[PDB]
Amino acid sequence: LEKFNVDLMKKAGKELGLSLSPNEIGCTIADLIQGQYPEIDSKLQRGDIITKFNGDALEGLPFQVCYALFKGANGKVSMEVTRPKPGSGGSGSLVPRLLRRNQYWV
Repeated sequence: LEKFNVDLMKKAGKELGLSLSPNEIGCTIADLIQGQYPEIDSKLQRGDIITKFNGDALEGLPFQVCYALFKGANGKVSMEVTRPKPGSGGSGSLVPRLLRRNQYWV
């Protein structure tokens, strides 16, 4: 299980383009809208889980809190994402046949 930090300038929910999902250790990135942020595009990906956010362990906490801080982010946002082994996200994927990027964006 790899883990790195993603820091980017946050302007109250916008280019963050990183659809989060309900996880036990944090929020599994269900998706991300590339082109929104450079760092994110070069940092976040599909199949990771944000277990840390601005020096705040998102492990054990619900998703409501994560969605809130991620949505209430504004002024440099450093999120430690965990990229576990492959397996989930290949046949069914977290994002169904909704739209281009129809996802839960913060």
